[PDB]
Amino acid sequence: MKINKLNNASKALSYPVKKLAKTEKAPLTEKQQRSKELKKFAMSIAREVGGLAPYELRATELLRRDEDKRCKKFMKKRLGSLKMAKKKIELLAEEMR
Amino acid sequence: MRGNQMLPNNHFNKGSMKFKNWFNQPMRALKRKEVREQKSKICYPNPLKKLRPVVRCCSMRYNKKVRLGRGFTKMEIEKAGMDIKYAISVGIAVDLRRKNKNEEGLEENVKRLMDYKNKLKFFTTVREARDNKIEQYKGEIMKPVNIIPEVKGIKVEEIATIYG
Amino acid sequence: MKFNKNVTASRRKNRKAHFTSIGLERTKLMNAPLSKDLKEEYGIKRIAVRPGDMVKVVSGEFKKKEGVVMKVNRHDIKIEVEGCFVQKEDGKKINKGIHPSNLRIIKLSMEKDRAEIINKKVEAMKSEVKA
Amino acid sequence: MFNKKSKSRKLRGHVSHGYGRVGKHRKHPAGRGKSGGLKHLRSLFQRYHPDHFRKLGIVMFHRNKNADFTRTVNVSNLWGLMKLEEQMKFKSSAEVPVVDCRNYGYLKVLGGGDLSVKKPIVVIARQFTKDAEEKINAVGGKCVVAA
RNA sequence: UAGGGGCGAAAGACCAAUCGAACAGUCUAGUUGCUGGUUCCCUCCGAAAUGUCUAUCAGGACAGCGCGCACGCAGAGAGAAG
RNA sequence: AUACCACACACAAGGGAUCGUUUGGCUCCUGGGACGAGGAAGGGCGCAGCAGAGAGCGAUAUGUGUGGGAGCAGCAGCAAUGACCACACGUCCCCGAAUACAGCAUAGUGCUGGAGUACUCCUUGGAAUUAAGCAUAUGAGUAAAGGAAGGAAAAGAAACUAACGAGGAUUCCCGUAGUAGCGGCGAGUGAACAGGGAACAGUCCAACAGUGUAAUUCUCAAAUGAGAAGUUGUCAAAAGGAAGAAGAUGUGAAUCAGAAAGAAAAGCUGAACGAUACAGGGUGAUAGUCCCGUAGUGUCUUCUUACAUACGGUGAGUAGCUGUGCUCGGUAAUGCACAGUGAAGAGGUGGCAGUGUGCAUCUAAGACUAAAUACAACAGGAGACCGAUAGCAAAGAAGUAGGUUGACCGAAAACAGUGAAAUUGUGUGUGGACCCGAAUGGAUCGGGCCCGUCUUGAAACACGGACCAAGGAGUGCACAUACACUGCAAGUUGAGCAGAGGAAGUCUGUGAGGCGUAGUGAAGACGGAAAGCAGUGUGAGUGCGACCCGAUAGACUUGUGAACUAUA
Repeated sequence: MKINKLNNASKALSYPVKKLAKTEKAPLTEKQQRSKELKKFAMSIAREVGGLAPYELRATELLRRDEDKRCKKFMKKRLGSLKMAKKKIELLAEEMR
Repeated sequence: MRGNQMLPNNHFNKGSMKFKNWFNQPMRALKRKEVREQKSKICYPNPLKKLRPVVRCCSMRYNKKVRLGRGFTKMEIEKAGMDIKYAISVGIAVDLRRKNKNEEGLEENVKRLMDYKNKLKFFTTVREARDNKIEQYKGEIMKPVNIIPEVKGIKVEEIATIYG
Repeated sequence: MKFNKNVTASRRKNRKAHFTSIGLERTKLMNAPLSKDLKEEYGIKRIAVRPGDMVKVVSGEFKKKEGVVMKVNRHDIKIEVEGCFVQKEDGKKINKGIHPSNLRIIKLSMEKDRAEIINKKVEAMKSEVKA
Repeated sequence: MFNKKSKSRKLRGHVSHGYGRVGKHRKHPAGRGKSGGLKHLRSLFQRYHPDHFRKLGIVMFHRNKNADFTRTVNVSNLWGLMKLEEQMKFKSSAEVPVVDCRNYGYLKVLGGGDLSVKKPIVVIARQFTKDAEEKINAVGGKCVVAA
């Protein structure tokens, strides 16, 4: 059997290359900026025209009573992900302020 | 079951199993030969195969061996002074998915491009090549070899300073 | 040796092709050699035997005989020659048929289209002979 | 021998084909495959295959062979990797050979036996045993670890 | 009105000489620890119907007794004398 | 035993074995992959000078044109004013999707329906069987039943692998591997990346179209007008070519004679001649030169293929979550669904559940794509295949004669050859069931129960066997194994695939992988004996129909039946 002869320490070694730095892409052109602005604008109009959904109302009500941990549990069960819940709570909080 | 054997494990239980024979092997070989030949006439002066880069193999087991890859990157082509549309016209393969992460790997693939450019010859029409009696190249172009090297010797004073 | 792979060398296939022949291919079966003189009078070396032509029998029972062709049986490949016959118990006489290749032509029947048939064959030769 | 007649051809004319008159030759008198092993075939298993009925060891749901594959050489064989014509040069010559085990597909060096020629050598590999290191240093050689 | 369905003044009766679950065709060469059969000559060697475990008792496997190839070799299915 | 019964031999009967022969079958390879409302596939009925079946053809039931050219198989008649054949065209009765119909689109014309389905895609979904019982599991996502398309079909340009010093669409071959794992952890099941090759190719829509004028598509007119679609958004450019391949068809060398003998010479004997042609077939026995071809050479006809504009980073009842059912090697969820619930613009993944945080790699919920790969009908070429109880069921008017109420089921028969055995008559001999040993001029003497088979034991009042011929049962592949034989040896090898070559053979490369070169532990970790690899065969184990024949049963169908009998 030609397997499992080296230790983990010696398997971790590596050859000394010379690396190339990554080309950063930070510049964003004028036309790309206007494009992003118009999309964010459109998102405002929808919220203005049609308002909040039932679970969003129930959520925001709990935030007024400082029921932070109840709101957390509630949102987790509605959206599934604990990450989506943490994000949606932060967006709702900012809307109320 | 009787006596001493390695315990059986032969998988022939399934009644829907198909068998594949290979009686066609010599004939299909002859067809592949005849297709290449006729394809070679359609583009007579030009090689049938394109030029390909040299890359390094994958795991810890094959690190020390070099191999042909799919295509040159936009950076390799540009560094050797060409443009992508021209490279295609001259029979160089292109792969825009590949990335460059080393100095060494880049330098070697630039050499291949410059070597190939130098060995080419250009013609106005097919008849000109025909009249000059040009013989078209067959097989892969500039393939790697990966031989075993040879044992170098070193003087006892060097041993302290370089370590092979 | 044969180097063309589209032509068969099977005994079974060659035999079926013979016996099931029709049309012009059937006519090719009735060919005979011409005598040495006629091969100077005309360009041709061999022709299909027809009624009224004059033939020497060169093999079999009736060897050395000469006579006029009476009939040509295409289905059972045989020719009937004047004066080649057998007598039954009754005294009645039946013409016995001879296979084309055992004959040789001595004089040609030139009735009908024969002169045009000969011309057509001579031209077909020269067309390629002179090239 | 390259060819021999079979047994079946001698059994023509003899009634039972060598299976017995009382015992006969039936279809499956003992069961199919390797079944029965805890029951009527327990004596075969306990004699020839005692470690069959068990579960054992640590589990990884996916393994990669290329990441773990290795091959081993002993110190007594190091000089043997070189060609015989090459061996016979370095034996007399004033120079020191530089042998890289990676080039022959070896990655680990073991301490078996004594070195073929008692003069210095440089050995390149990924791992050495403690015995191997001591033996190479004994002759004034050097061990170089490399990837 | 048609097959795990019909129809029955009820006998498990009848449903194309078939009914305590029809016919045709296919899966399918279904399975069988059980019965029957198993095809030329001469030469040489030659058994067992016992033990252990088995949903085991008309079956298996392991060991014991045959044969083939045989590295090698002071032994013996008998007596004496303590 | 005059005449009965038995045996031997000769002749005549009776049957169709054996040997000789074959315009048929089977297998592998290559091409082809061509139907229908312009009425198909399949069914029926008519048509000849004498004509039942089969073949061919439609009330034009042998018509027209082109290329050829000699007879029409029997009898009577026809034929250079064209017998007969080959290529195309014209004509083409009734039933059948069967339609004067149904559904559906356009400004309008229209399109679909039925047939076929070996191979490919989408659904639905068993049981026998194995586990020596059986219920999870296996057989198997197989059989069966439905929908759909093409000469191939499907797939296809990363919400991809990997942790290397990394690679880079899909499909196919060698391989990782009978491994990691799944499993009454039982029986049994079971993938992926790498490394070596064949073939290679990338692009479109939405997000996002000239506003100093819809610049766009269609119809009729006209030589410049009317009208329809469309602002719920139309409109984003090139001709062009010689190559390549497959068929059809023309031509095409060179011999005569003889004794004996035979129905017949091509045999045998002597003398010649051809060869870039001695592949094969036919001729009254075994032919290079008698006939058709073959090697070599000409012509012609079809088919295939090729240059232009404008752009990015937000595609929702979706991804995901909870419950549930099926599925996969996928294991505290691999994929697919249904109900509740339901995002963010930034999200998805890194084979073990959760929370946090850097790092690497990608961009789902819209579309298209060649080549390398698979396999019926029909056509062509080959074979260490079968030779009329064989080979396809079928070498002749074979899916026929014939049969089921129905679905469905289904034979025999070669040559006017040879002419065995069982069995029969006549003649001549020898015996009274017959075999073995030994003999006479002649009466006979001695020994023997009926074979095969299970069985402690068969001549048995145990079973099978009236007689003869022909057929009739340890085979093939995969995986480990011990032995015999062969080459090389710390190594070894016909992987696939490329190069050469009038070629399914052979020769040569490139080049993986596997096993071996030393073991110990679950593992972290450590390390210190023992010739192998690949073949040619034999004995033997396991899985597949598995030495040959044989159940009562179980399941599945968009298959059939109330002509007998039950009841309204």
